[PDB]
Amino acid sequence: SIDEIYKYDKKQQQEILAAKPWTKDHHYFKYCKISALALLKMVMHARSGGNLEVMGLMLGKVDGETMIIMDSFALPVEGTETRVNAQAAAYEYMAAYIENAKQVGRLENAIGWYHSHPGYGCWLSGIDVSTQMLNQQFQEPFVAVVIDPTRTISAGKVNLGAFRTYPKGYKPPDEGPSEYQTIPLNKIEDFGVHCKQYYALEVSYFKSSLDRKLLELLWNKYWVNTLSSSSLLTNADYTTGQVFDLSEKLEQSEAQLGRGSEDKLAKATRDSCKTTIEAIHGLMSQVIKDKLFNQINI
Amino acid sequence: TGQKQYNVDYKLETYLKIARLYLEDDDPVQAEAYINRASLLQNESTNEQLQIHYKVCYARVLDYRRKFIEAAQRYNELSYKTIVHESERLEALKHALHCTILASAGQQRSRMLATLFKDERCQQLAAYGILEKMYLDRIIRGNQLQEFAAMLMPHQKATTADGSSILDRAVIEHNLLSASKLYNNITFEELGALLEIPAAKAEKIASQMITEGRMNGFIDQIDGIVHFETREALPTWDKQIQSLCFQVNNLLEKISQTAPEWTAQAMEAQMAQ
Amino acid sequence: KFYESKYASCLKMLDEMKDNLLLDMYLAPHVRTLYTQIRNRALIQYFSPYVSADMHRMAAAFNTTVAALEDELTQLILEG
Amino acid sequence: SVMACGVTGSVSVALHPLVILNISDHWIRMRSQEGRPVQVIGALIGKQEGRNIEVMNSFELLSHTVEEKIIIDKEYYYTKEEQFKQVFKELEFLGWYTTGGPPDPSDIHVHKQVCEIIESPLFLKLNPMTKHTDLPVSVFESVIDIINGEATMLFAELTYTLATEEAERIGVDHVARMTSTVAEHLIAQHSAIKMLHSRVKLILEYVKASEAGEVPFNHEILREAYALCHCLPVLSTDKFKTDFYDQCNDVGLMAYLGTITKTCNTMNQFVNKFNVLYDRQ
Amino acid sequence: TGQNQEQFLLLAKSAKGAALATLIHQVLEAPGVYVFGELLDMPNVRELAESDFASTFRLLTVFAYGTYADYLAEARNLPPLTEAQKNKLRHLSVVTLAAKVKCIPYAVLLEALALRNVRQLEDLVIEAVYADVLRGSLDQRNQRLEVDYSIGRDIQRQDLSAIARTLQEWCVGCEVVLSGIEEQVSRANQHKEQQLGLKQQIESEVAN
Amino acid sequence: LREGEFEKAHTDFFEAFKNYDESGSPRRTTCLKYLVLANMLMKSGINPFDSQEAKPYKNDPEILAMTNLVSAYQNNDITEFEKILKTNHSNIMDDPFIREHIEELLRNIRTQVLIKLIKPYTRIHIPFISKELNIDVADVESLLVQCILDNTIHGRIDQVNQLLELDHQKRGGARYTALDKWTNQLNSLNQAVVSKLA
Ligand SMILES: [Zn+2]
Repeated sequence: SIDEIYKYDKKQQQEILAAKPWTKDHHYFKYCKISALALLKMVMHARSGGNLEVMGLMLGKVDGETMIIMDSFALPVEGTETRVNAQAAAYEYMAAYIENAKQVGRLENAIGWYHSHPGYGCWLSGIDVSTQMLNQQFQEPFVAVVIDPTRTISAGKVNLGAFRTYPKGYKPPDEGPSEYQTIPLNKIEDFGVHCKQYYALEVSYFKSSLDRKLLELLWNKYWVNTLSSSSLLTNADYTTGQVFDLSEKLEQSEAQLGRGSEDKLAKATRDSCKTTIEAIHGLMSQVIKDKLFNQINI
Repeated sequence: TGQKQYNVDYKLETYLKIARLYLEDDDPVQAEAYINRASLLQNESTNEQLQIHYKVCYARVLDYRRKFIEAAQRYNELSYKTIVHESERLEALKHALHCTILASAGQQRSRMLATLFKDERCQQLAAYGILEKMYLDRIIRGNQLQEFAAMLMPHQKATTADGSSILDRAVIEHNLLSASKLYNNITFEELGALLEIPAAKAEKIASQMITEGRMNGFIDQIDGIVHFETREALPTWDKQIQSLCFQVNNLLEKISQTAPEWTAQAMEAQMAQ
Repeated sequence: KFYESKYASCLKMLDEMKDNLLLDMYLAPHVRTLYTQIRNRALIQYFSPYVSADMHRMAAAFNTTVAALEDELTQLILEG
Repeated sequence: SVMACGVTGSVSVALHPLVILNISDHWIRMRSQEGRPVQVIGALIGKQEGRNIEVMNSFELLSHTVEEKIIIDKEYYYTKEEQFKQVFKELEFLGWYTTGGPPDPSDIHVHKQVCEIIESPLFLKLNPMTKHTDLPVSVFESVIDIINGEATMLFAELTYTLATEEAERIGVDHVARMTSTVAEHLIAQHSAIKMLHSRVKLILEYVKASEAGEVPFNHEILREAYALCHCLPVLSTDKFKTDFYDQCNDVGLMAYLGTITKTCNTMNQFVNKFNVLYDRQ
Repeated sequence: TGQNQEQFLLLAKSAKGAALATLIHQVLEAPGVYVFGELLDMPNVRELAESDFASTFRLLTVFAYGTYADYLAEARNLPPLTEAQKNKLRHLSVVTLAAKVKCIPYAVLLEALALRNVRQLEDLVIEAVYADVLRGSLDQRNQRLEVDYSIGRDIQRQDLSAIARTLQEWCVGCEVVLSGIEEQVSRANQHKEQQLGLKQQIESEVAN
Repeated sequence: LREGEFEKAHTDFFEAFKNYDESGSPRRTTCLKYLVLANMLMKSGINPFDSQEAKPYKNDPEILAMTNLVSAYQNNDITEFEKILKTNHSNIMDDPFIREHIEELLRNIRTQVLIKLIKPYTRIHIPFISKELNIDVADVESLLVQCILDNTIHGRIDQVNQLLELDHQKRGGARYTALDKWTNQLNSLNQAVVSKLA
């Protein structure tokens, strides 16, 4: 049953919240299921922030070792990424929004917070770790979602991560696959300092039976939008920002060869490769459009 | 303030009478103050006729106060009341239309122009031509404005600074914005000629609208040309591709609607390949 | 006069001071550098707000001849 | 079938798929709660630039039924408006949505209540129990007409297009797909081109059927096919050629610098190994 | 056109010689009616061809297929037209020019429509955009008309094949692009796997 | 005011006016005139009789000229400012402390009116500005020179054709600067990579 996940069982949630199985294991929560609606809303909000970090709250529930995100909403806050617990400034707003949401049938409560990292990957900074540690101390169960709208667009693939912090003093296990991401130099130090203070959940997505039907029928007209993308100029500032960072990365890799870490040039080469590959893909779509609509004549 | 507790309708009738009297005295500010007291009672009343009387008076106050969009909305709502005689529902619609044309440019005015344009009854009004042309962002001729100005009440012909009326200026600004949708760029001599105004006035008003942020563009004073928000280059190419493919979808839908037999017969050939 | 862009009167007063400042003990061995540095800066400050400037008005504003201004400017473009 | 059924009007509507998903989710959630299909109602927000309407987001609305009639809670809407204005400052109320078949008297009654909030609201209807092959989303404008001397409100259907937001397209594509760098990137284009090729082939076959005979001749459809033919090629101007080649040279130069970086790394690997095997450091 | 088609077809099936001859002068002097395909294909109007009202049928042929210059060349034979009909025919001539090329210079428009000054031409293009016949924008500086969209006028039963000749030219175009991707994608895999395989050989030599 | 510190003069004249309000006239009205002068010279206070003690004193017939002048300076109108200066001649020009800064204040209005005038243009005639601001052509060019040098006006002057070519031409220059630094670093890097072998 595709729509089974949409059923809200209040008593079952109260039973789980009274049981608190997460207190028995700091790696209790392993999976993160996100609704197509919440993904779209978070990506739409993240993109709307442009090159500035934005944040919001996520509404959902828990099911065994799985955290479920059903919906999300933007918070009118300043200082995302600079202020510890910046979300706190929207407390009043959050209380009213949720109250009003309950009036229209949004039964799911706060399950987490999402914020954007425009052009610098999905991970938790020092400020993010302090914020998530506060949330896990006072608002458990809670999860932190990070989205890179810029990389989503440039790669043509959703760039999202779901994370949970470890309590102060607690040491992680051997596990930590760590899927490689290019981290800019102005962020890499902070990344390295706090990278072992949290873990990444396994993310998956879902949609309803009606969403499935509607998206096939949407495609019957949405195909036009795939042949009129214009991705090269939409987020042009990202590639320029990455190149600006790449140049300083190459300056450091040159300094490594100068006199005397573990091969910075290869990392910088993989970064320049990724950025260029994305640019060429943009040109591929542009040339495809030129071949289809311009090279026809009378 | 008294010991007597007067009924809602007595208070409403008295406030309406006061408001009506202040309007007769050409004191719309005082009329509005008392019509505002009446507004707090009108919903508690069960006297339909009295509620219609305040609504008419309320709209008239707003009209005389130059709160044209608000007046237009109230007059328009009156035009839908089935208990009001058809002739009066039209007088109300005519008042709504005139107020909407005279209203300050913006989304509320444009939404009201849309509401009125969708109303078939507006075709019985002499100003329909103007409505249609305003709604459709068309250039309005001097002659058409002359006839419309003749359709107005004296208070509605208010004049700013140089003896020029709000309407005269609103029509020029509407025409400039409408011309901005036809051209990428135009000379002041030509723009003046198309708008039936001197070239210096076309430049001055265009310059004002650009500075005020009501029109996007830039002026070249040496070449004597105004350049309108082009939005050209590659995004235009993408939008033209969209128009072409949307034309494709509309054509397929029309083929399937008019002749579904051949649509299915040729549809099976796609699966056969 | 340097801040008010009145370079004619500025250089006039500066050249009026020149011979008198040339007699100073510690100031004299720098009188060539300072004056050249000032003049050059003035030339830059004069041309800073222009896209197209008349060389006759510039020569008249800097108390020099058009050809001498042309040579000075050529040197100013080559390095300055 | 009491509605307008005549001339087209007004606004050119651009719909964002987030709105469709919002409505679908609203209907799925209420159906899940009640264990039966429920008619859901909500607000449509976005941008209005003259006669161009862009429907960008939506939110659920509170309503009650008095006897048999649906009443929208206006106080709830104004509270919600004060909230959405804090995070979507550039957006405005454009109209409302509901679920079901073709428009009915209840929709007109509610539409009049929405008309008490905004002057010319749009009406969007989504059919979650569709029997047909086309997207079950319809948009309407309200027209006030005279039928048998009675001035009444009716709905007139508007044509609409889908939004062009890159991040939204990728999100929608990723959602719709739900499973080499080149192989997975040009698949969405390959399917889009295949869809276009199908439409082009169907129109071409209609043209040949009409010209050859047997199939009924139509002045109007073939006239539009002629008008479609004359739209190609799209953008043949010298300014577009300069811009297209500007784009191509920018990506080209960037690709050249990227290949230089990779060759710089390959040269570094080779020299690092050569200094060990063929040389003694 | 759409309403006017049914409104005048109802009169077309219930009209005779002279009434049809005057109806032609009524359909051509009516706003919104720019297509006459259904009216010209009528047997009632076919009877007027090579009859007492032949010039009116020739005028309808010019309005449905020809241009303003074709009317000027045969003005001595064709019936006289008012300013509104002359304008309409000019709008249709701009549509033919727009069907040929996207960017029309003012000189070609002034010559084809027989106009003297720029504003007259600009006002006619405005009248075209206003009557939903054309879509586009005018460029004063470069003295050029940029056409975004132009409607269909000519039916052309004999020349209909040309439409298919371009449609197939587009189809083949798609068929190339599609195959191109199919090949390129295949190559992108053909390289990848090969490289992986080669790497697996290099990595197998590390043990030696 | 003699030195140039207008904010400290404004605070000094405000507290002095408070003390003169506690004691009495005739220095109270003159101190209020110097307070309005400091409010205008500060660029811009524009709210003297909206503060505290100055609220009921705005109706005074002696200092009414300063209320008219501060409102004219608030809306940035040269014609009105010069009209009030011509109507209330003796009330303003007799005092040397206001007469000394009246030209600086006049130029401060002219600067803002010019800024409001240049915004919609890309190329603007100098004679046009001369006739619009009502100021000599040479003084227009001198004002534009000073204004561009202080970065208040974004543009340049074409002295030959007698026009102001305003800064508008802005495109994606951010990419080319990043590609420029990427090129420089790749040059130095490839030199350093080749330097490894011998
Ligand atoms: Zn962060």
